[PDB]
Amino acid sequence: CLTGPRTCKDLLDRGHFLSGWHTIYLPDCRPLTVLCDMDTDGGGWTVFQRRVDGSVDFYRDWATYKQGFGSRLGEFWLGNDNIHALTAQGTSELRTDLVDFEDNYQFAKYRSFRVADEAEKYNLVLGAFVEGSAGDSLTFHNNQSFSTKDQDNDLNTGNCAVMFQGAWWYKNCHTSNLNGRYLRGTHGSFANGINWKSGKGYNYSYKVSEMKVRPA
Ligand SMILES: CC(=O)N[C@@H]1[C@@H](O)[C@H](O)[C@@H](CO)O[C@H]1O
Ligand SMILES: [Ca+2]
Repeated sequence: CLTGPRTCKDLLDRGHFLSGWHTIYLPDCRPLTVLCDMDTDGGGWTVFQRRVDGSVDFYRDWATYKQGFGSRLGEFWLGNDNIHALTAQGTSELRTDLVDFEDNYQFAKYRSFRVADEAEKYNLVLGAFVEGSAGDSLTFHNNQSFSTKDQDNDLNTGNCAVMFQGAWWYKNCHTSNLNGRYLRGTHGSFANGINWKSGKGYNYSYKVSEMKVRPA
């Protein structure tokens, strides 16, 4: 690197006009292949989580969220080292794109988004809600560790992850649960869906969810 591309924004600027898997060089100069959203909100986004059809188990242990899981063809989670590697110098706006089972689109936009290395538990450190029709359902979670069903760092007696069946920056427990189960719309189970509270509440699992970052 030094010669190559360092962000999706960079690849947009080089005239990569369609979304897809391209290879950016991280700050450590290691190469990572990522999904570039070249479209939404003027494009240039590096997509780090994607749900879209129910095909992948997001109910995953710590190691599995450390490395990343899923498929390039479908849903995935880029992995918590990669995510940290991504947002750990400079600063990255965060966007969250949601789409329901009727194609009513919603988003939410934050001015900075960054996350701790494994040691500091991949602690979330989020800036300021900018806008978006889904409302703020991410600030609540600011300054929290990341947990999973086999690694509890939550401020609730029990296991937020085990009870709401996800992986997240879980306090007591959440307002957002984008890694929860794919429950395809209305659900009677309580909050263990792909949920964004201000978005569509604790009983409705979105059809698409995307979380992405561009350099501000
Ligand atoms: C990046 C990609 O291919 N996925 C798209 C993306 O442009 C967008 O985030 C979302 C609505 O914004 O719809 C997704 O399916
Ligand atoms: Ca706990």
